[PDB]
Amino acid sequence: PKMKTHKMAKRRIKITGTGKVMAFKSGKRHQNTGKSGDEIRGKGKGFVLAKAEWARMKLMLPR
Amino acid sequence: PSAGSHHNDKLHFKKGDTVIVLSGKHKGQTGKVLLALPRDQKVVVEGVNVITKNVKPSMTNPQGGQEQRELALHASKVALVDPETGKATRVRKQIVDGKKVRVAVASGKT
Amino acid sequence: MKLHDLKPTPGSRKDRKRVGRGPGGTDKTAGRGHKGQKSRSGAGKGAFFEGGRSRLIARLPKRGFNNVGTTYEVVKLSQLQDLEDTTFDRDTLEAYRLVRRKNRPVKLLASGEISRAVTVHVDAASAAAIKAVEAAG
Amino acid sequence: PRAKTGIVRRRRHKKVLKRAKGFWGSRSKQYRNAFQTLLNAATYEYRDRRNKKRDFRRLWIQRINAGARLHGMNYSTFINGLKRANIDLNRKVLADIAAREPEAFKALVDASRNARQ
Amino acid sequence: AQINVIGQNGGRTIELPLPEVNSGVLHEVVTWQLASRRRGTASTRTRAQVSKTGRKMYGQKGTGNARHGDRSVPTFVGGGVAFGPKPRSYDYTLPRQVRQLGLAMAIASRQEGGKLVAVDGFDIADAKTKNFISWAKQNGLDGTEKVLLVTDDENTRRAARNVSWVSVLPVAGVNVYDILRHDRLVIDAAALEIV
RNA sequence: AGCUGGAGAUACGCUUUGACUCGGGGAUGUCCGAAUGGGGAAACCCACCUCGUAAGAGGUAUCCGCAAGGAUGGGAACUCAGGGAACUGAAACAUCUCAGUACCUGAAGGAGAAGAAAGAGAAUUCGAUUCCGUUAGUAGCGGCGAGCGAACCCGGAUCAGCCC
RNA sequence: UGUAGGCGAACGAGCCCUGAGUAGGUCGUUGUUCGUGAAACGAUGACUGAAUCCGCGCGGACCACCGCGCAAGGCUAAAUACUCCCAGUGACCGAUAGCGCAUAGUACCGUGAGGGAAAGGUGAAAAGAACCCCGGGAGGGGAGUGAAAGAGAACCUGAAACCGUGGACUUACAAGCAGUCAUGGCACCUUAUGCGUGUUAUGGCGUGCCUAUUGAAGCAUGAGCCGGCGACUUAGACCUGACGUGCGAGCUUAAGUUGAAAAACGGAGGCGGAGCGAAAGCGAGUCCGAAUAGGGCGGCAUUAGUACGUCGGGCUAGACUCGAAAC
Ligand SMILES: [Mg+2]
Ligand SMILES: [Mg+2]
Ligand SMILES: [Mg+2]
Ligand SMILES: [Mg+2]
Ligand SMILES: [Mg+2]
Ligand SMILES: [Mg+2]
Ligand SMILES: [Mg+2]
Ligand SMILES: [Mg+2]
Ligand SMILES: [Mg+2]
Ligand SMILES: [Mg+2]
Ligand SMILES: [Mg+2]
Ligand SMILES: [Mg+2]
Ligand SMILES: [Mg+2]
Ligand SMILES: [Mg+2]
Ligand SMILES: [Mg+2]
Ligand SMILES: [Mg+2]
Ligand SMILES: [Mg+2]
Ligand SMILES: [Mg+2]
Ligand SMILES: [Mg+2]
Ligand SMILES: [Mg+2]
Ligand SMILES: [Mg+2]
Ligand SMILES: [Mg+2]
Ligand SMILES: [Mg+2]
Ligand SMILES: [Mg+2]
Ligand SMILES: [Mg+2]
Ligand SMILES: [Mg+2]
Ligand SMILES: [Mg+2]
Ligand SMILES: [Mg+2]
Ligand SMILES: [Mg+2]
Ligand SMILES: [Mg+2]
Ligand SMILES: [Mg+2]
Ligand SMILES: [Mg+2]
Ligand SMILES: [Mg+2]
Ligand SMILES: [Mg+2]
Ligand SMILES: [Mg+2]
Ligand SMILES: [Mg+2]
Ligand SMILES: [Mg+2]
Ligand SMILES: [Mg+2]
Ligand SMILES: [Mg+2]
Ligand SMILES: [Mg+2]
Ligand SMILES: [Mg+2]
Ligand SMILES: [Mg+2]
Ligand SMILES: [Mg+2]
Repeated sequence: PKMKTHKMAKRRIKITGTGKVMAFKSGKRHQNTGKSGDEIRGKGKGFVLAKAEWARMKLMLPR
Repeated sequence: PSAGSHHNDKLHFKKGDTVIVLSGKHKGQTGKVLLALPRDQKVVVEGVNVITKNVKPSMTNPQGGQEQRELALHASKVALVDPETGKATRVRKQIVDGKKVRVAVASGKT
Repeated sequence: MKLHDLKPTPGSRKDRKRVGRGPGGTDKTAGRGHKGQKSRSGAGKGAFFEGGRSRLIARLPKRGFNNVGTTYEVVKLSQLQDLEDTTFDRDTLEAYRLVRRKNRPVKLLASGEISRAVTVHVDAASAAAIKAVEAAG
Repeated sequence: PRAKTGIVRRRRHKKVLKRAKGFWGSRSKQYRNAFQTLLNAATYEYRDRRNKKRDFRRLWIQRINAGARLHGMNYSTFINGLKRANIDLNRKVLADIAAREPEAFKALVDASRNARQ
Repeated sequence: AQINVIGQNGGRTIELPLPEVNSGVLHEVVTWQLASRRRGTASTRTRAQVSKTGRKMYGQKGTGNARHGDRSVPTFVGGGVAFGPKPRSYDYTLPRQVRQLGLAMAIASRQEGGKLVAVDGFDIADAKTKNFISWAKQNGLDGTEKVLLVTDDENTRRAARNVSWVSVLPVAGVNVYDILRHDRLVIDAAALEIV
């Protein structure tokens, strides 16, 4: 059998697509925020690059 | 420890039966069954000459003897003969009472 | 054949890796290096300072429709086909899902499918080519 | 299926012991040291096969200047005179065999010396 | 390329599948079948726990001999194997169309040479073996080739099964390996040869 | 028709009014042992009561019951139940895991358990219990960390519900 | 002797009511995925304590509606687990292997609980060596037996270390990782009169092995020597890649069932076919948003998938083997 580390299920890892690994933007989330407005609008959904092979086996079944 | 009867402690000859040898240097020689040892498969017929030596022993005498004796053999003699020698053996024919299972080759008894 | 003439297809069976077994190939250490955690199994997959950790926005369920494109459908040459009945005999695999249709390529000739759900424009390209489409009522 | 070493090992061993038969002490009779002595033996073998040309080239040259000086020339001047005439292209070994035949060697010595003049 | 016997003698169909795949498909099939029949019975003492033993043999240091701690180790003579055999099922499902294509290629390797077909025509009396030797010998089965018969009537197979050069194979239980194995094949025709 | 154990050795003999050997019952069965007349350092000490000629035989523990008649102890693994670890993983370590694992103890059989819906469940379907496949690493639980992980539907093995 | 087949026994085993100190509750706790989490339900320690058929419990805080069901009494085969024991079988072992034991829980170690071995082979058959010789013997030489005594009871083979006997060549001014090439002297000629085999004198050349290392002849580690045991495995309807095969826009079974000197049936189920989204949900579009700027995605290159086999890796489990002090 296999398992998927449940931390990856709702975390900034989206297996969706042509197999690529979309991920969130992180800096300043729900901690203090008193700085740039176009920065605070910039924590949404981008994607990682040299890590994707680990994230796939994090959740090959795409939960 | 290996029993030596793959033949189920059965014997195809009685004691005192006339018998011919199939194999060895005695093939084609003749003899009555002087001693029949079933479970070991040993068969004694007169004429299996063997020169046992002993005047070393004291018990028979301070000297003793070389002497001629029998050497018992495997059920590798033909069990029973007839005017035709050798050959196999049918059974289950009836005696004058029928209580004796008997023997035959082509036909006959014993 | 005669069976001692049998041979599996060339390159259909590669031999094993006999890691070990001395200087003609893969010697003292097997494939493993000199020391480190190349010893006996244990660690799995994580960097062992920090996790690459990001936040989580979270929901739990979903329920998809089964999919039926109309491009594979126009090639059928035998229309007026009931949903469950006449689709089961030519694919449409899921047994505990609902059916739906997408607007992939051109519907062309008339038909009458009875799907469990459909996109708003599939009625456009369907009825525009004279075609009743009956969702469950 | 079990498959014990058995006859394999001892074949290999006897091969090594059979390569090692001139050898002193247990370099001849125990396997382990037999195989070990053969390690350095391989090194020395592969060296000498192309060093032996160095030694023999030495012996040729060393024999040539002897007759050279026997006549009152010397190796450097004598091969320079056998080169200064283009036509002498024989190997030093053949100059040695000539050094074993004095008359022809002296003919080449007078030939060479008539080319540095 | 087909005839029958005393019953009728009319050709069935000569059609054969693919021409015999030169071991590209037949090989894996007989290999799978020899594996599927194979049983996994090969126990070996576990690298520790199966052996009969105790504890730590002696002191960890200062004994002046090699560092050790039990009598049941694979480097010890006393046994327990690293990596010994254990029971296991070598069986696996070969995908079905390969089994069918394999049997078909086997029959096809029978037709373009050594196969023969039969309705009945056995003319076997009381399943006498002697009459079986006569019947097959008239068809060139003189005992100088291996034979695989496949019949379904228990009398004729009961006649044949004692011959050294023939083997009996009941019913549909045909074997790609049994027919690759023998150097001749004789088929009921009336059964699997037709649809 | 041989037999007289392995055992290979001699002597003594048994057997065709049937031996041996093989299957089936019977009958003897010293003492210890749950041991149980009482004691005790098992296999040994010391008694009592009826038979009564005597040699010899039978009884003499406790628990349930009137009374038959049950019970005590043993059994490789398997079952259920009363208790219940720690290494270990977590690259430390408390929650967590390792695990109701190992272990101890009790009850019992050739099995045991469980079992005939104040249920699952979301079709106003199912219709006892157990077991396999699967659903499925889905749901979900988790210092939301290491990790832990169902059930229904569906497919088989077997299918009996009877009593107060 | 059996095998196929057939017979085979006196005695022998074996198919108006419908469960209260309870349902319920509070406090401590716990099981199933359930770690107080919104925490339902069962489950019980303590204290309490209902209702009857226009009645009671549940549907995961709770309410109404809508459904499922009648608790607080019991019994119940079979399918299921194991294997002390029996048979059958084996791409299982064959005397360091295989159970520890070719038998023995013996010998031996321990006050004890407990630990715990080596194993074997005349020969066809004992015909198991009469007799003679040297010796108290032991051991041996003859003779016989036997096919073989080149089998004789220290009885199949009988490798290596290691100990000897004999013969060739050699060695007592030599400095030496034991060899390497070359030349000469002697010996020999059964893959062998040669670009020979054994040996040898002299010349030149030449820092054991492995490991661990920036760096090893090292005065760094291991190792007396020969034998033999001795370390990258197995597992799984797992994930991932390479190669191969069947079928291919489709591909395939699992449990099992029926047969087995052979395998077929078995579609429950799995993967491909649509993606975007946190999800509702839309759908070749989709999320963000008040409409237009983007992200992932299809078109386009529609890159064809799937069931197996082998193999490279991954996972999980002793997971390449040995080794703790500890708990
Ligand atoms: Mg998505
Ligand atoms: Mg004497
Ligand atoms: Mg390699
Ligand atoms: Mg190392
Ligand atoms: Mg390092
Ligand atoms: Mg572990
Ligand atoms: Mg893990
Ligand atoms: Mg050199
Ligand atoms: Mg030491
Ligand atoms: Mg053992
Ligand atoms: Mg005896
Ligand atoms: Mg007593
Ligand atoms: Mg007592
Ligand atoms: Mg730890
Ligand atoms: Mg701890
Ligand atoms: Mg336990
Ligand atoms: Mg117990
Ligand atoms: Mg009990
Ligand atoms: Mg509570
Ligand atoms: Mg918590
Ligand atoms: Mg052993
Ligand atoms: Mg040995
Ligand atoms: Mg033992
Ligand atoms: Mg003793
Ligand atoms: Mg002796
Ligand atoms: Mg001898
Ligand atoms: Mg010998
Ligand atoms: Mg002897
Ligand atoms: Mg022999
Ligand atoms: Mg010997
Ligand atoms: Mg000298
Ligand atoms: Mg010296
Ligand atoms: Mg060096
Ligand atoms: Mg250093
Ligand atoms: Mg050193
Ligand atoms: Mg040392
Ligand atoms: Mg499973
Ligand atoms: Mg491929
Ligand atoms: Mg694009
Ligand atoms: Mg694969
Ligand atoms: Mg590799
Ligand atoms: Mg990998
Ligand atoms: Mg260890």
